Amino acid sequence: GKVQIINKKLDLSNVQSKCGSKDNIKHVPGGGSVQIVYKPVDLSKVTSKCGSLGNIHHKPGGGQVEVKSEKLDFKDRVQSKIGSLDNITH
Amino acid sequence: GKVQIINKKLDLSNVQSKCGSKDNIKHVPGGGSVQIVYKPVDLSKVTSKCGSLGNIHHKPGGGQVEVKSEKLDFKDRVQSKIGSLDNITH
Amino acid sequence: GKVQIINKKLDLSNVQSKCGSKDNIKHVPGGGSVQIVYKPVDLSKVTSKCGSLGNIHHKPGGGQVEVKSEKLDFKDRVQSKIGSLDNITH
Amino acid sequence: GKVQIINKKLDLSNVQSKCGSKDNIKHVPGGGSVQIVYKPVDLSKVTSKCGSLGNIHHKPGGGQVEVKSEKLDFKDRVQSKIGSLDNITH
Amino acid sequence: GKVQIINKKLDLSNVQSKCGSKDNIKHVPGGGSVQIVYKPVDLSKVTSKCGSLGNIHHKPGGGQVEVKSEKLDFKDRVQSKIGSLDNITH
Amino acid sequence: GKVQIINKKLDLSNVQSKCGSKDNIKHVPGGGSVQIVYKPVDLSKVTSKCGSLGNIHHKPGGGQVEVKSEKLDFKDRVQSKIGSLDNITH
Amino acid sequence: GKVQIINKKLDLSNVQSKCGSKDNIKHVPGGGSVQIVYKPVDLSKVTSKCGSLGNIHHKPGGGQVEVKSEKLDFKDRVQSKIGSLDNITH
Amino acid sequence: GKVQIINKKLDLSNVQSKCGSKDNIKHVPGGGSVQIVYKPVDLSKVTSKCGSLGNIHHKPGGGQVEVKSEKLDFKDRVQSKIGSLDNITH
Amino acid sequence: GKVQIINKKLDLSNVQSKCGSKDNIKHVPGGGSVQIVYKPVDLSKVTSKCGSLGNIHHKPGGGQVEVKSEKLDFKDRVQSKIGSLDNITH
Amino acid sequence: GKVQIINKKLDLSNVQSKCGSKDNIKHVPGGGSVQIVYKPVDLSKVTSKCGSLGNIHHKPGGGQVEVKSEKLDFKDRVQSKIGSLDNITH
Amino acid sequence: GKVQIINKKLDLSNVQSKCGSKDNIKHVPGGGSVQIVYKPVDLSKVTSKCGSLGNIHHKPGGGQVEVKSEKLDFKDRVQSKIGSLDNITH
Repeated sequence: GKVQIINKKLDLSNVQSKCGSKDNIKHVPGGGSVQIVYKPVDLSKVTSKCGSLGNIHHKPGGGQVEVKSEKLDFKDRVQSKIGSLDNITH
Repeated sequence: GKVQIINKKLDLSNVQSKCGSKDNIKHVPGGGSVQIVYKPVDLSKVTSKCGSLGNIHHKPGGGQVEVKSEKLDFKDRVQSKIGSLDNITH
Repeated sequence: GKVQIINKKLDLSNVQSKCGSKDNIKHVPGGGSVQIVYKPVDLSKVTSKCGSLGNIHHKPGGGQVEVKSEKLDFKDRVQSKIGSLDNITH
Repeated sequence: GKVQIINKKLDLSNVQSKCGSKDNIKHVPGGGSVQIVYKPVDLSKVTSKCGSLGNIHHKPGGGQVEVKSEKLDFKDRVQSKIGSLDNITH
Repeated sequence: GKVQIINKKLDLSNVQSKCGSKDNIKHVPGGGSVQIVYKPVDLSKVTSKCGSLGNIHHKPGGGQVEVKSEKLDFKDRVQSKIGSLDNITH
Repeated sequence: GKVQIINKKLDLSNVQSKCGSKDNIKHVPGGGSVQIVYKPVDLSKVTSKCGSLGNIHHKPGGGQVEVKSEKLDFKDRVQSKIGSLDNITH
Repeated sequence: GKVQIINKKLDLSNVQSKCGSKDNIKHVPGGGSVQIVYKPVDLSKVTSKCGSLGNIHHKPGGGQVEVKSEKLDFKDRVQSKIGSLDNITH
Repeated sequence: GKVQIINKKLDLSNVQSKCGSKDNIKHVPGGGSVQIVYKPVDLSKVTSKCGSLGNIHHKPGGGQVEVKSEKLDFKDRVQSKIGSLDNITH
Repeated sequence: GKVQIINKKLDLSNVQSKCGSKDNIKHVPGGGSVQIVYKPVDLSKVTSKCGSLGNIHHKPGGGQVEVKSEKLDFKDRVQSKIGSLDNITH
Repeated sequence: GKVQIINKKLDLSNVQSKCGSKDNIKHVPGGGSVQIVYKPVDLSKVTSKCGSLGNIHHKPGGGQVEVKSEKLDFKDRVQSKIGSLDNITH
Repeated sequence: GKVQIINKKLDLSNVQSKCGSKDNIKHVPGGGSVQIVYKPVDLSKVTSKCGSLGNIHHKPGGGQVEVKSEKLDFKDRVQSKIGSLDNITH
């Protein structure tokens, strides 16, 4: 007589990335050959709640069989180069 | 006699990326050959709640069979270069 | 006698990307050969609630068979170059 | 005697991309050969609620068979170049 | 005796892209050969609620057979170049 | 005795793209050979509720057979170039 | 004894594209050979509720057979070039 | 004894494209050879509720057979060029 | 004993394209050889409720056979060029 | 007589990355050939709640069999180089 | 007679990375050939709540069998180089 199962959840989770920089360049009075190269590669990435979540099952009977499988797989790559930069004065 | 199963969820999750920069360049009084190259590659990416979620099943009987499979797979790549930059004064 | 299953969900999730920059260039009093190249590649991307979600099933009887399969797969790539930039004064 | 299954959902989710920039260029008093190249490639992309969602099934009887399959697949790419930019004064 | 299944949903989801820029160029007092190239490639794209959604089925009897299949597939690409830009003063 | 299935949905979803720019060019006091090239390629695209949605089926009897298939497929591409731009003063 | 199935839907969804720009060019006091090329390629595109929607079926009997198939497919492309632009003063 | 199926729908969906620009050119005090080329290619396109929608079927009997097929397919392309533009002063 | 099927729909959908521009050119005080080329290619296109919609069928008997097929297909293309534009002063 | 199982959870977890920098460059009075290369590669990445979560099962009967499997797998890599940078005075 | 099991959890955990730097470069009065290369590679990464969490099971009967397996696996790598940097005075 009787069976029971329950659940409850809450999230208020914060998952920011790179969300508040203040980059800037200023004030060059000059007289000679100034040069700048600034922050030449930048990235951000966020991933959440992937895969199998929240499912419910009900399967009565003594003779049965069951099989399952799962996978998750993530990859990234980056490359960069800077050249023959030149300046002279007089 | 009787069976029961329940669920509940809430989300208020925040998943920002690169959401608040303040990039700028200013004030060049000059007299000589200034040059700048600024932030030449930039990216952001967000992914959420992929895969299998929230499903419900009900399958009574003792003789049965069951089989399942799943996968998730994500990839990215980036490349960059900077050249023969030149300046002279006088 | 009796079976039951239930569900409930809520979302208020925020999933922004690159949503608030303030890029600018200003004030060049001059007299010599200034040059700038600004932020030459930029991207953002968001993906959400893909795959199988929210399905409901009901399949009574002891002799049955069942089989399932799933996949998700995402890819990206980027390339960039900067040239023979030149300036002189006098 | 009896079976039951239920559901409920809500969304108020926000999924912005690049939604609020303030790009600008200003104030060139001159006297020498200024040059600028600004933000030469830009993109944004959003995708949501793809695949199989919200379906309901009901299939009584002990002798049956069942088979299913699914896929999702997304790809992107980008390329860029900058040339023989030149300036002189006097 | 009896079977039941139910559903309910709501959406108020927001899915903007590039929706609020403020691009501008201003104020050139001159005297020498100014040049500008501005933001030369720009894109945005949004896709939503694709695939199979909201279907309902009812199929009683023990001897049956069933088979299904699905796919989704999205692709994009972009290219750009900038030339032999030149300016002189005096 | 008895079977039942139900449904309900609502949408108030917003799916804008590029909906609010403020592009402009101004104020050239002159005296030397100014030149501009502005935003030379621009696009936006939106797609929604494609595929199979909202269908209802009812098919009693134990001996039957069933088969289904589906696909979705989207593609885009873009190219651009800028030339031998030239200016002189005096 | 008895079967039932139901449905209901609502939409108030908004699917704008490029709907509110404010492009303009102004104020050239002159004295030297100004030139401009403005926004030379522009597009927007929207597609909605394509495919199979809202169908209803009823097919009793145990001996039957059924087969179905579906497809959706969308493509676009764009190209652009800018020439030997020239100006002189004095 | 008895069968039933129902439906209901509503739409108030908005599907605008390029619906509110404010393009203009102004104020040229002159004295030297000004030239402009403005927005030389522009397009917008909207498509909605294509394919198979709203059909109803009723086909009792155990011995039958059924077969169906569907397709949708959309394509576009664009090209543009700008010439040997020239101006002189004095 | 008994069968029933029902339907209902409403639309108030809005499907505008390019519906509200404000293009204009003004104010040329002159003294030197001004020239303009304005917006030289423009298009808009809308398509709606194509294909098969609203049909109703009723076909009792166990021995029958059925076959169907459908297609939709849309295409567009555009090309443009600008010439040897020239102006002189004095 | 009777069985019971329960659950409850809460999250208020914060998962930031690189969220608050203040990068800047300033004040160059000049007279000799200054040069800078700034922060040329930058990244951040966040991943959360992947795998199998929140599932519920109920499977009575003494004769049965069960099998399961799972995997998670994440990878990244980065490369960078800096060139023949040169400056002279007098 | 009777069985019971319970659970409860809370999190307020903070999992920041690199969240508050203040990088800057300043004040170069000059007269000789200054050069700088700043922070040329930077990264941060966070991962949380991966694997199997929160599941509930109920499986009565004396004759049964059970088997399970799990894995988690994470990898990263980085490389960098700096070149033939040169400066002279007089």
